[PDB]
Amino acid sequence: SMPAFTINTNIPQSNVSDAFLKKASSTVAKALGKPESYVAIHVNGGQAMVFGGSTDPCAVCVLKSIGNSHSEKLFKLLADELKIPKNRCYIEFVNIDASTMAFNG
Amino acid sequence: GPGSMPAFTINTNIPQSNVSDAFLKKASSTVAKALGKPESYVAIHVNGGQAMVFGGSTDPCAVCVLKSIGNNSHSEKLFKLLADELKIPKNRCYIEFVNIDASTMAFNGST
Amino acid sequence: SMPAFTINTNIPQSNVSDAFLKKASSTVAKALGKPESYVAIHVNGGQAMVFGGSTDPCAVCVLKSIGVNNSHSEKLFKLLADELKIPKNRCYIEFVNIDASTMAFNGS
Ligand code: NA
Repeated sequence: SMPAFTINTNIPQSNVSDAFLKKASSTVAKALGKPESYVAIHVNGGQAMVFGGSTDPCAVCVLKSIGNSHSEKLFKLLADELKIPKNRCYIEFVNIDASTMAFNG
Repeated sequence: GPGSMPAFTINTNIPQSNVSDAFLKKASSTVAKALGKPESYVAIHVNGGQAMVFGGSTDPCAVCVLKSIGNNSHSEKLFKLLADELKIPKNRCYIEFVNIDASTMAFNGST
Repeated sequence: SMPAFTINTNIPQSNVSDAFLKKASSTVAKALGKPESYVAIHVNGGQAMVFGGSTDPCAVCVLKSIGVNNSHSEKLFKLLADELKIPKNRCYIEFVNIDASTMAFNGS
């Protein structure tokens, strides 16, 4: 399984550097406590988006995993690297197939 | 900090240059009114210029998701938005309404 | 309902041919055993992506259906690798079955 961080933004894609991509990969790997070899990052820039009624710069993101500290770091990463006001960075953390944990004595 | 935002995503093979500022404004308003929510809580994402096949054809189409955390008139209002503003035939528009984490409603007799 | 195969890739969309799209449509229709008229293919190319720490060509995909996958998975991987020229070790596919947790039967 590969945790995946998807960023949808109306920032022009030319403002998304490879340096930012690697920094995001490392941040996500450290946040989830998983090896970077299993992490996928997907930045979809230059999108036509409305966020709260405004088309001003924004980011709508999902961190998807199967089954805290670095999460606020993900917010700062978006705001500082993409130059998006923090109140227009939105992230949904999605844990798929993670409803049940079972223990035997 | 914490808080959910309903989001309408449109995936389409029409060029993104055909996605106007007016259309975005209208889509935000239409979704907000369909959901009965203020526009400040709604997110719109039009992902155009995609390479798509819809029922075996590459003709203009739209595959969409209205996602909420925690719908018939709404569906026709959205289909009208797509067909009238983006000029995608309704028969090549597909919309899924996804309600996340909404399986269980709890009541106490006190309530 | 319409099953949907979504491919997110950093290869440019100019390398995503109509032949590839039609072949992917057919492959999905046969794998899921559903008519091609209900199948959707969506390739989101030219994306800025990192896969396992590298920005080399890669593909992250989801085959979503509402309401077996080992044999068809290899067909989809071969399709990605041969047609889009993405190394198989940098193709990742999630098969997602929505609203399919429970099947109920009466003995009749
Ligand atoms: Na926070």
